[PDB]
Amino acid sequence: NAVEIQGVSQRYGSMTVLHDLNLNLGEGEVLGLFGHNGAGKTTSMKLILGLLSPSEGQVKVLGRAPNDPQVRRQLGYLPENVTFYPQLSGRETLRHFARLKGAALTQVDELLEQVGLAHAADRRVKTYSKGMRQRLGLAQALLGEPRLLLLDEPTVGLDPIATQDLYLLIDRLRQRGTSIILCSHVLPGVEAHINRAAILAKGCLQAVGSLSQLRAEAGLPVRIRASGISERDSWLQRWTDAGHSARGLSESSIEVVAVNGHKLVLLRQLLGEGEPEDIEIHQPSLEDLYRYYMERAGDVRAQEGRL
Amino acid sequence: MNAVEIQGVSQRYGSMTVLHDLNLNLGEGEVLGLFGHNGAGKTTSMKLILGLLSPSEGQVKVLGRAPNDPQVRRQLGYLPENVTFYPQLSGRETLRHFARLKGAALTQVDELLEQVGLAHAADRRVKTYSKGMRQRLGLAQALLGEPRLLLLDEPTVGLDPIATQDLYLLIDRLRQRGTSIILCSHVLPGVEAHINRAAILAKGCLQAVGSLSQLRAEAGLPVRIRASGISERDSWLQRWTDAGHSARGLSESSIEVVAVNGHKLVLLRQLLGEGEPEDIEIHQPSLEDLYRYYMERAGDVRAQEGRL
Amino acid sequence: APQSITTLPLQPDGENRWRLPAGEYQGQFTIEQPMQLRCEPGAVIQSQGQGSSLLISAPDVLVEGCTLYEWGSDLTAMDSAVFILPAAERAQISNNRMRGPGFGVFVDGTRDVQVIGNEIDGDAGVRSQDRGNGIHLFAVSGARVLHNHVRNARDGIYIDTSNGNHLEGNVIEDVRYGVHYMFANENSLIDNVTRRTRTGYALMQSRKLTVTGNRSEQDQNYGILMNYITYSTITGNFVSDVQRGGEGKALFIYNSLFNTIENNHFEKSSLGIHLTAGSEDNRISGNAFVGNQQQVKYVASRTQEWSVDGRGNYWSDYLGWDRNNDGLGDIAYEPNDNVDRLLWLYPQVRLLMNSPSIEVLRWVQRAFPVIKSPGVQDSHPLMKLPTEKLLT
Amino acid sequence: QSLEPVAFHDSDECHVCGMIITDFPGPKGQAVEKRGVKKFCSTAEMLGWWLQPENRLLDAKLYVHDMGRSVWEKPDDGHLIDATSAYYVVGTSLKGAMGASLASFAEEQDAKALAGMHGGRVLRFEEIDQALLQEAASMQHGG
Amino acid sequence: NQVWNIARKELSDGLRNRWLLAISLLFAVLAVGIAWLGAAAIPATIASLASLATFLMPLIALLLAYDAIVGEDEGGTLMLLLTYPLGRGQILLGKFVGHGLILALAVLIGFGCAALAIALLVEGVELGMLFWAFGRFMISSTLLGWVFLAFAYVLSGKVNEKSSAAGLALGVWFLFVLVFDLVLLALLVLSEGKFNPELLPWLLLLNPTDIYRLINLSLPVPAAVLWLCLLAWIGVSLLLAYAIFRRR
Amino acid sequence: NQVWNIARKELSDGLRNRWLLAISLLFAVLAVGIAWLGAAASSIPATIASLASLATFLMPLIALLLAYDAIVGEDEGGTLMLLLTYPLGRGQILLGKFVGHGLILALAVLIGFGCAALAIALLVEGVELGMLFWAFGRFMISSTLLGWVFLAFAYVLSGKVNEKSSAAGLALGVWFLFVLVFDLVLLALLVLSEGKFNPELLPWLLLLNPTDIYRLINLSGFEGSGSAMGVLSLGADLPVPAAVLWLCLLAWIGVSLLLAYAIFRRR
Ligand SMILES: [Cu+2]
Ligand SMILES: [Mg+2]
Ligand SMILES: [Zn+2]
Repeated sequence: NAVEIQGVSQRYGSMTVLHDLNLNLGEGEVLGLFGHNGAGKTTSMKLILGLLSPSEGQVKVLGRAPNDPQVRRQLGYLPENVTFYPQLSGRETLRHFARLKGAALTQVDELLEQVGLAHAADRRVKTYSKGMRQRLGLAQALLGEPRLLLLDEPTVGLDPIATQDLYLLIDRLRQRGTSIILCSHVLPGVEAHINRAAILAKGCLQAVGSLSQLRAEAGLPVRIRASGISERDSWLQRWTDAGHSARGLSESSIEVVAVNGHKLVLLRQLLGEGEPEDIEIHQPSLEDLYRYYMERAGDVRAQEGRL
Repeated sequence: MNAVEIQGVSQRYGSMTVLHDLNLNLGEGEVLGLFGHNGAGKTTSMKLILGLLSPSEGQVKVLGRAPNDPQVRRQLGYLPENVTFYPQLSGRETLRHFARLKGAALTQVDELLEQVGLAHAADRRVKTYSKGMRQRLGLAQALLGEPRLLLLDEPTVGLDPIATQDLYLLIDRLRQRGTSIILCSHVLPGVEAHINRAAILAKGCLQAVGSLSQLRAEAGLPVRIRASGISERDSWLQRWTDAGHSARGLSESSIEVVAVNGHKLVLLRQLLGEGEPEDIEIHQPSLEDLYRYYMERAGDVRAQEGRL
Repeated sequence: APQSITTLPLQPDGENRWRLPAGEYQGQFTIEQPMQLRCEPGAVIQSQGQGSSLLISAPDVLVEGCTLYEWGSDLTAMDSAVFILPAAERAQISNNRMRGPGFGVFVDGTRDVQVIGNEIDGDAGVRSQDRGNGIHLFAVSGARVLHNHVRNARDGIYIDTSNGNHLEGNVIEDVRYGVHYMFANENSLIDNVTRRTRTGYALMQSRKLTVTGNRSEQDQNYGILMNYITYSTITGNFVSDVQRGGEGKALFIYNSLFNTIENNHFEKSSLGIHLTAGSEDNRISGNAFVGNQQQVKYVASRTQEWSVDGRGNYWSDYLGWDRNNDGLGDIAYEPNDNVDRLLWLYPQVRLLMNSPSIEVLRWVQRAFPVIKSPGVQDSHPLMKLPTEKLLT
Repeated sequence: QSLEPVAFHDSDECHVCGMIITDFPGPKGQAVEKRGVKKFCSTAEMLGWWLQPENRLLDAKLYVHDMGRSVWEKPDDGHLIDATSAYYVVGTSLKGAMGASLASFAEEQDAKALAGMHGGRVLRFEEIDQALLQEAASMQHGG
Repeated sequence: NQVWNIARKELSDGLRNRWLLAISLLFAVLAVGIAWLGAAAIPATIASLASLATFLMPLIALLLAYDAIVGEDEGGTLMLLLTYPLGRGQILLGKFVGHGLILALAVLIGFGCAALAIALLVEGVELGMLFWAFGRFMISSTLLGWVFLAFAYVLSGKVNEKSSAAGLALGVWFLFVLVFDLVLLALLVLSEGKFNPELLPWLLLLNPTDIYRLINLSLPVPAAVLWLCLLAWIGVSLLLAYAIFRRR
Repeated sequence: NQVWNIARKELSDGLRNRWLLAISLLFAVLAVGIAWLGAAASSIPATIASLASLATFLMPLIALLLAYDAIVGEDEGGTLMLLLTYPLGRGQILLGKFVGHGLILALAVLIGFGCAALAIALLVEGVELGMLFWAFGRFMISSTLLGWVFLAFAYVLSGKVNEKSSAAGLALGVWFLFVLVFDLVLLALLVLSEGKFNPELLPWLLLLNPTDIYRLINLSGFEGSGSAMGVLSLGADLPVPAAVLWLCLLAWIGVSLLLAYAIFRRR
């Protein structure tokens, strides 16, 4: 139990911008915090880092207080956008953070080669791209064996080979036993790497659990499309007999929204008559699950192209 | 009729050719994705479509004309990445400034401020705007007039996940009307549900163009079939290994099969024949995995176990 | 050239005192006997335009109330109105009206002559090079010239090598020089008033003399010009509005070594005081430099203290304070910058005089005193006007 | 234009004392400036003007009279030598216009004639300074 | 015409600049505070006002337009504006009209309150000369500001970062206000018998702050050449700025 | 210690500021140029009052160029919120920046008045080297303290604002008010009242300006003339000794740094 948030309802200005979130996090899970209308996403983020005081509730990070110096050497925080110090170099920025966090100075030379920055080491940070600063910002987060990462959108401004390799670097640290929090807004793509999502909206933590549980606690249609063939006399009707609307949008894009309660007989309908080519069972993704829980609290569905 | 006909251009700066033998044909309603990594080819092609550069060894035919005609640029939206507007100006006055420049009617300003959802933060300064609020403003100038081509270079950076999905709902509403647009992004999941045909390009050249069904067919990539309790985990791990397919031995009551998806029509029938398919997920090789393949195809040796 | 006995004088008293009646006369006239002659106001002794009209060779002559008109103009033969010989000692020329193009009162070699209360209107058309002197005095010891009215002559009251004599209360109008002094050791002049003159007071090579209480109203280009005066005393003079025509200097001190310059009033001229480099280390304290566009012109780098006994001068542009309530100011006053002498040393800087860089250089001197050339400062300047009586 | 010593007129005022120049005996210096010629009533008044610091840097030719080739009461314009290469005598009893009497010569022997004839000392142009002009005028018109 | 449609932006964006409105307010108090302490205590006070407006009207012009080109490249709108139906000339000339009328208004609050403080605190100023000596003053103060506006477009188009644009705009303001005349004065004191005196009036034409003062002090040159040499400082440097802006 | 580990950054970040190294060489080439002009005029109480006037214009300038973006330049740069999740306090990342920028002013003025002394001992012959070292030892340990005053002023106006473009407006306002406006308001109060407003309160207004207390410390042994002082002529009427004038310079640090910590504590 790495992050033990219990009963916290943070109020400031008598506004109550957070209310009653009970967020226990295990020692190896990859939690995700996603916020829209609610300001809870940032306040709870702060609350774990120890730079905010929990009014009416207790925050226990790593079994201890969140602002203790003994746990702050074991934390790692990647903020949103950090243009660090434009006149310093790459090594001198990381040697500065190595002296503060108490890490050994031999880790700096093996983190500027672990992250792809040894070619751009000893070069000034004003001559860095946005992707190179996110690479450097991750490099101070892995400094001195952190048992709890806390990444606030680590994959912005980053080329797609490094983003896929970042989550492989994240997946090495899950096996090492370090709990990671991925606070993001780029929800398609992060759902393959998190273990448990935590969608919080209007302060109240709406839903928590794994991706298999969030699809179980929310009846959502699976978007099965069957290329090979769309064509129309029996493929419009052989699925609508039990209430599955075989709606298509192209030459063969019949996205039959099912109910996830008849997956044996519909695929036996699919493979028993008519030959298919490539079925794409598109499960309700983290984008679709997010808009269910958001709409279930306060949100009303926007119009056809109106946001 | 084609919006962008890049016909064999070759853009060079000095001795280096920063964009070599690019050959595109964007259709009348297609959503194309310019993805680039090592190369500045993505950036140079973006400039060539606009009137910013000139083809040193070819020609571009934007909307059947030269790319620098004023009749072309009145029907050409372009949202650039990381734009930050005039911060002492207001949100309504910025669009009223940009509507006068594009020749759009001033009665379209209050529609597009309402259309992108900026009515509450209109008549406020741009300095007190968020990152996603400026992306809504930068999108709103791209929809000015009746555009026939949009170059949305990274439209959903710093945007809310409702507004990200709402933006693509405005895209598929737009491409039904007939305005063929171009996505330029780096977050490859998210565009993959709406990209009509990818245009993955390497350092110099153009690696692959065609639909997502054509990239998965050309690049032989294995399907990621994951299951949970069909019949039994241990009784089904043996079958694909004798049939020559990888069955991954997960923790308990879950069958992960990495099959070669050419024979998977009848191979999934036996999976149906011994258990229920009630919780399976066959995953196609995604646009993230396809783009990683084309980097491997030309240069770009893969990083280690976990490195980058 | 007839004589005064050839006229018709009716004697009022038989002590050589005569009275000329009203009626015109003609020609030059000569006094050879000690006659205390008076005249009626209609005694128009009009000469024909040649010769000295009233030549005097006898001692103790009280010429009074005559009215002379239109004498000669040969200045080489000294065509005067009243010529007074060296043998005509202690002559009194009292309350007379003169109008003619030559010398008004030419005396030479005389002693204790008294030229009192006359009104001498000189000329109008001659180019102020042949008008003749108003009151010419040529090496006289003892003279007493008082309360005259000289108008439109050449160089006013000329004084040549005359030692001890007073010039008290006479009004001098529309001349080139007001009072001219040449080698007049131990002279004195009090309370004279000068109007519209091309130099108000010429002080040339005359030592040991007292210049006190004199006024110079609206003169041209030189208020008081002093050349080579030593051990003199300049106390209480009022010099006002010296316009250009020189650029206008209320006091021009040229090669004057030792002299006391106190209680003066230099008002509304273009230059308040011009101090040349040769005239240094003299007691200049207690004056009033009000309204001048530039107070001191001193083109040197030698320091020059301008306050004897701890009392300095009142300056109109003195932006200072006085904490302990005495009459003196607390901070010293430098009238000249370093950039105020670059304009004088190099006249091409006049094109650059309105530049901000020049205005920077005025501020850099007030902040960094190493670049301050040693100028014409005065410790303890005055706070109020000391010449409260000279404005009347 | 600096090559020409201009002649004197009767209507020529001094630059300093402002009075009429040709009413006086003695040599009369003048200064050609090439923007406007200014003249002086005596040579001691010219040398008093020359030693002022506005005119130390001023490029102007100085011309005085040659009293070795002229009568002392009425000097002709005529021969007018350069004042830098002259031989001024000082301390004589001669009556100049304003300052001390500085009779200018050009041959140093005629300057040596008048020095012994009155009790004076010949001296060159560079030896003239303002400590000497005020000293010599005090010995002439003092006591 | 889109040279005015982009000028209305620069009016609305320039008038909300807090850095500009602080200096333009400070210009208007000091133009009153010089006129208050220069008449009661008119060509004598218009010369002290000319030294004030030589300090601040280059400073007002460089505060407006040091980030005109490079401030839009960092803001990302410069790449956006070139894809509109707009030439590179119309962006520069439209910024020059928009920033030009700002300091054409900054002399109307600067000297509009200074000439009001002269026409109502002298009582006998002979105002027929006032509306011609200030009419020559307000016109010539805009043209001085329009030179340094065109100087600011030269340094904006050359640099690539906003931080070095302010480092060059400070360098242009130091060189053209108070280094060019100090190195004129310095040469004269060091060399006075070699430097030509006549040459220096002609050498005053290489400095638009110096030509600004010469048409407020009325001399070997006439008046009409100085107006056509001040306008030549606008027309060359705007043509120089357009040649630099076409090479981005 | 953590206060030194964050001082070692600012010592290595301020020395790469190209705007510092220009105007700290400007302080070196002017303190030689003033001392060279003070050597050719051989006077001494004018070359002390001119060097102290040079450090009145520049030691507030180097201090405000360093530290105007010390807190708000890290807050909007994102690296301040990261730094509080390190084992630090808010009191260590302020006192550490004060030590790091303070050693730059201790080195920027040891270069300036150090090379100014070598242009006196090697230029004007026969100066008292005991009196030269003592006067320039008093110049070094009192112009550093003036620099540390405006360093601590800059932490007040960096913690108060929330945008770095507005921090440069306040830092220019503090440099204009304390250096060349407060000496002129006191001048205009003395000119317009002709020194009769208050003959005893007015010398105590010099203590409300640390640039004026700085001029009063170095001009103790060299009174000399009065126009070299100007509005420092009230300093003869201040009854405080020289030791209190040191303590009022240290009190300008300690109140305006404790204010800088109390502002930063409620950031
Ligand atoms: Cu005379
Ligand atoms: Mg006093
Ligand atoms: Zn003369």
